[PDB]
Amino acid sequence: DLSQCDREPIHLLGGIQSHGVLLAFRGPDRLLEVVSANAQALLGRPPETLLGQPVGRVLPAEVLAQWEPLVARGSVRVVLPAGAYRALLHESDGLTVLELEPAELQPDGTQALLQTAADTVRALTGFDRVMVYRFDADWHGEVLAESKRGGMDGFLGMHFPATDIPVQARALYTRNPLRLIADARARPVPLLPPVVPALGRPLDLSNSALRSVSPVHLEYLRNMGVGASFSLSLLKEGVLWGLIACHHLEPLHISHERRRACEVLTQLLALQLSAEER
Amino acid sequence: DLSQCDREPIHLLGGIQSHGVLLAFRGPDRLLEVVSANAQALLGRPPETLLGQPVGRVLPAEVLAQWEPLVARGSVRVVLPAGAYRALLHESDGLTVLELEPAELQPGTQALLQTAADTVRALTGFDRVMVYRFDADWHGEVLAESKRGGMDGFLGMHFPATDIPVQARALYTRNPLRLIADARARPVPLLPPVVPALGRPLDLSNSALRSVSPVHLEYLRNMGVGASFSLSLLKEGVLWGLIACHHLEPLHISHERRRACEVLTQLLALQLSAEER
Amino acid sequence: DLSQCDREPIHLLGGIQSHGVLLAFRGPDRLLEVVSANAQALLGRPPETLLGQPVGRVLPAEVLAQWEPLVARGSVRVVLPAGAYRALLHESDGLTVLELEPAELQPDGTQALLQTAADTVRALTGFDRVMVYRFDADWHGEVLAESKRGGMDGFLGMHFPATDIPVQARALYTRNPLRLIADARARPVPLLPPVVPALGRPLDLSNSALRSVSPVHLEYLRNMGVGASFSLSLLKEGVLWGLIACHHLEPLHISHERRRACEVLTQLLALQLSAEER
Amino acid sequence: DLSQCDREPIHLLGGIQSHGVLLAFRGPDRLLEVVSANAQALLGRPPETLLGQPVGRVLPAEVLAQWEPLVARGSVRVVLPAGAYRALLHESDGLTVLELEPAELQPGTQALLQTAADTVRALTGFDRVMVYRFDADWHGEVLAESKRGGMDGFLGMHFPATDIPVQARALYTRNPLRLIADARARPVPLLPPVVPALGRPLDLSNSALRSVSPVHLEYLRNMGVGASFSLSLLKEGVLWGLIACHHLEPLHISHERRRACEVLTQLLALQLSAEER
Ligand SMILES: *C/C=C1/C(=C/C2=NC(=C\c3[nH]c(/C=C4\NC(=O)C(C=C)=C4C)c(C)c3CCC(=O)O)/C(CCC(=O)O)=C2C)NC(=O)[C@H]1C
Ligand SMILES: *C/C=C1/C(=C/C2=NC(=C\c3[nH]c(/C=C4\NC(=O)C(C=C)=C4C)c(C)c3CCC(=O)O)/C(CCC(=O)O)=C2C)NC(=O)[C@H]1C
Ligand SMILES: *C/C=C1/C(=C/C2=NC(=C\c3[nH]c(/C=C4\NC(=O)C(C=C)=C4C)c(C)c3CCC(=O)O)/C(CCC(=O)O)=C2C)NC(=O)[C@H]1C
Ligand SMILES: *C/C=C1/C(=C/C2=NC(=C\c3[nH]c(/C=C4\NC(=O)C(C=C)=C4C)c(C)c3CCC(=O)O)/C(CCC(=O)O)=C2C)NC(=O)[C@H]1C
Repeated sequence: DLSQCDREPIHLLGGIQSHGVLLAFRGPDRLLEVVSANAQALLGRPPETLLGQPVGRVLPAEVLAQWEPLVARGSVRVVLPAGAYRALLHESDGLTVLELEPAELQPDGTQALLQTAADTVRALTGFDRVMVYRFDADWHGEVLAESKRGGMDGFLGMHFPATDIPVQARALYTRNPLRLIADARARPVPLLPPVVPALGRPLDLSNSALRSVSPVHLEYLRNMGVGASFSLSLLKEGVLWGLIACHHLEPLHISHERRRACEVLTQLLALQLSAEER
Repeated sequence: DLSQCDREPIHLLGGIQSHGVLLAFRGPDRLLEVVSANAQALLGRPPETLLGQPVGRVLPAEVLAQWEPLVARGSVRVVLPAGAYRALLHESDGLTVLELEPAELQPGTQALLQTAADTVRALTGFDRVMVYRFDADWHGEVLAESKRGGMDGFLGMHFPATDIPVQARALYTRNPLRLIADARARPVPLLPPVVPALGRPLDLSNSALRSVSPVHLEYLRNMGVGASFSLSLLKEGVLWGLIACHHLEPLHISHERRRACEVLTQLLALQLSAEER
Repeated sequence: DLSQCDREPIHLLGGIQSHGVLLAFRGPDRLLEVVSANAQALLGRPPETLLGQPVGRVLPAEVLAQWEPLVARGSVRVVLPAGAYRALLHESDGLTVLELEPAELQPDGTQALLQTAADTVRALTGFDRVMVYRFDADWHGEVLAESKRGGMDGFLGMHFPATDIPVQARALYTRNPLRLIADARARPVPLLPPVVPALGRPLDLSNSALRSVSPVHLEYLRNMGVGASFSLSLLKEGVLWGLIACHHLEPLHISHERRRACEVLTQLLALQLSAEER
Repeated sequence: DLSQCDREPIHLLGGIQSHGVLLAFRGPDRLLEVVSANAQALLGRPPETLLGQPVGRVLPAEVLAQWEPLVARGSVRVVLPAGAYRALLHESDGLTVLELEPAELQPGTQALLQTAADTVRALTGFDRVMVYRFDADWHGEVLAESKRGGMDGFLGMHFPATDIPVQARALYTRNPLRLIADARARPVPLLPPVVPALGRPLDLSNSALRSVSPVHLEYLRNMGVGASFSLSLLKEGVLWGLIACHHLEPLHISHERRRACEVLTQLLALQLSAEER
């Protein structure tokens, strides 16, 4: 292994991916306590200025409009002057975290089972390459199926993720079905303040959609020429069983409809993997 | 996974330990969706009856009294006709989960972990306290021991090697304190067996009363262990080790000394990291 | 104040507590220059006889055995015919001071932080009462937390040590983390000779474990019915910040393991008090 | 404490005054653990290089020559190629600390303190000498003054009241003599910034070269003070007062007259106590 990074607190890196914006706030006043340093391009004020403020005079008016279904359902589509956005709400460290990400406009045998899953996910995402790993007893990911376009750069990248995926990464994969790295060549954006005063550490990004990625893994994607990477967790009876990894040589937006279909497919596959016995 | 029992979804077992009571509810009406089957002795109605009801007409009034700091602080002590209780609130699967547990009434590196072992044994009063440090294969190595004179579980410095599954280590990372009040007690099922909105049992990752894997409960019984109380040692937010306390019978620890136990794990986490930078 | 005693040279009283024995010696011959008047019960010769002698024919053979780790580490446990003892070595006035004290046998918010410290120390010592003082800008100790057994003689002794703890006492508390008065009803033992010839004054007992206590404070403990008193200095960034005072109505040996855990706790607390800013 | 600067750990500032050099080492190998950053001009190697080395191959040979009386007497004069030096040895934090400072070459109660003031001004040659007596609130009261004709720091009988912090008075109690050679000079940092074995800087309570609190150094500069030389007046081992000498520029005092200064403080301590018993 590489113990120097297999103890990496990947939930505490204090950064997001640059295509979105993250805000966090506590209390009934809804006072901003965390804000990504890139937030001015979307919110019209400098981040150090927005700290301390209630969200009512911080969020764009289009978001505050949909605030009720946003709390109810945890997500809502909104149309900002900057374009279409997805808003996503979850709870963490006692803070309510708000993530804004660009969206399209809305105006007017077991190997055989996993092979069809591979082909199905590649059809839904359009990504060049899709790989399905199954974890063995040593938690090595075994390449079990591949779907790919004809004539490929990333050849047969059938190498196992061996003494590989650290426990903290597998724990996040268990708690989140979908993980998107929009562009491995893009730069992470730091969260402000660097440590949350109430916590003595950075905000926990375990369930954050925009969570920046361990540099060691981002470098592994870049060496492969991978731009976008989109991953689906395969659970069996609530336990991590495998991983579907989609790699595309450049950014390629997937869109919410086909992302949601991807997650439903992981739920359908979990049923099929468990019910095969009982 | 890591064998016949290391694939166990220990967060989804659907039970609590029998010394406490758990309720869960969604929505602004606060409609009961989850209830432990033992709840009648504390709430005065059958659980199958309390399902569907708002909490305002479900919880005892002493609890609803302190409901503001209970939501505010996440915990509050209350005095019920049955005696003193701790109420504990967290969110899970979109439900807000309330746990009621009885309480008393209210009117070098090896050397550092050696003192930690002696400090925890004095705070808990438990017969034996062990400090494990996890190596690179996530095997726990016994690094310090504090224990009373003349022991039944004498010198247990046998390592937990191909042992503590990832799901257990993940919960040790997310919760600083874990208490098994009595390994001879029986788990109490949560009702309904699967949450209708979820298709599975309520996720008990952050539950104080979460029941115990039958295989580990059986291993505790074989040792003559009654109570088991664990403190997670984190370094820079990553699981580093475990302080495991074993007692031959039940022994209440009490909130003051639990809270002192948790502060010590925070103090120790500073010392393990700041030792470098 | 009481200026008649707030200039008391409490480091120069020339006495020890009666439960231990103190020896001091200079030079490469290691010639006894200071000896407590109670030393015969442990060493088998009269103190005036042991003066001038090298330690090789003065110390018990069990102590001279462990002399190497005693110098190396500053402390060592030894088993004498009289029972188990702790030996403690430090330097003072150019003399090397040796203190022997009985030991058990070894054969086969900020207020919330200080409240847990109070409860933790009471658990480690077993003393009836534990009080935590924090010093304000006038160096008054403010009672900030209390841990105590149910149903108490020393009620709520929440009175501040006000125009109180003299500067010389606070200086010794800064230089020593742990201070034990084994029994406030016991009698101090004089050091011989009454003044050290080389110095023109008594041996400086600033860092002595057995140092006898100012009579005015010993009388204050007795009036409270206090037998044992065990104190821990709280430092922040090397400066005296507060004091944890343990009082027990009778003698109660604490034992080295739990004393050492007590001192580590004061070091851990000092980190938490300083790092809270930087 | 006693304000924004009266909590200052003046024994832990991690610097020395730039006119001298400090080394510290532990163990029987005499391994360098502390070294002032200015040490190369005197020892001929970079400080970061000398760390880890035994002193026998670190100190100049003239110093190791006199090493027996240096350990014996605690001080010895040596003649280096750079000129005459004083070597000074004491123990602190388990380290033995060696300080090198340049030296010249060697081939009623008010009335008593008035003569003491005139005696110290003649011994030091400094422009102004003040005698403070501490009252019961540990405020220093000006009790006698000796000074040259026509003064810049004319008649400074303003009291140091809510002033001299406890940490400064504790060091005045433990050291009879304190010299600030030049308040316009710059402190030299000790390397490494914290002692690895200690988690903090070396304790400089008994160091001759110990640097000065920035706030007090700035107050000296505002007065046009270059050199400052202090004598502690003890009565029965307790701090009683201070003789403070101020000079508008650096002025070496020389060991003979420093030693005479210290003997006078001992003679005065006899007279202040024996006046009763
Ligand atoms: C230092 C820790 C390591 C590590 C971290 C890591 N891997 C993740 C997902 C993942 N990694 C791989 C394969 C590799 N990643 C590497 O860095 C290397 C070698 C240098 C390899 C061979 C795979 C196949 C996967 C599954 C996802 C995929 O694209 O296939 C993650 C989580 C990333 C995230 O989404 O946040 C982390 C943190 N991987 C290691 O091998 C070691 C070096
Ligand atoms: C089937 C899975 C296994 C398993 C589950 C498990 N262990 C936990 C804590 C823990 N276990 C041990 C040691 C053992 N437990 C066993 O069942 C056996 C062998 C039969 C051994 C040797 C230790 C030392 C620890 C640390 C805690 C302690 O008391 O010392 C837990 C979490 C329990 C909880 O709090 O919920 C689980 C789920 N342990 C395994 O070894 C395999 C069998
Ligand atoms: C004449 C000097 C005084 C003095 C000396 C003193 N106090 C010490 C510790 C300590 N004292 C108190 C409280 C009191 N001590 C008293 O004598 C009186 C009044 C008569 C009071 C109110 C406290 C709270 C503490 C902290 C320790 C504790 O048990 O709480 C010491 C050092 C003793 C030692 O360990 O050597 C000295 C020398 N205290 C004064 O108030 C004045 C009278
Ligand atoms: C922030 C802490 C303070 C402080 C520290 C201090 N004083 C020392 C000796 C000393 N100071 C004074 C008078 C002053 N020093 C000041 O900074 C100020 C105001 C800005 C005043 C009025 C005197 C008279 C003395 C006695 C020595 C002398 O030269 O007269 C020392 C020790 C210096 C040393 O040798 O290391 C310290 C650390 N003094 C304070 O008044 C407050 C501000």
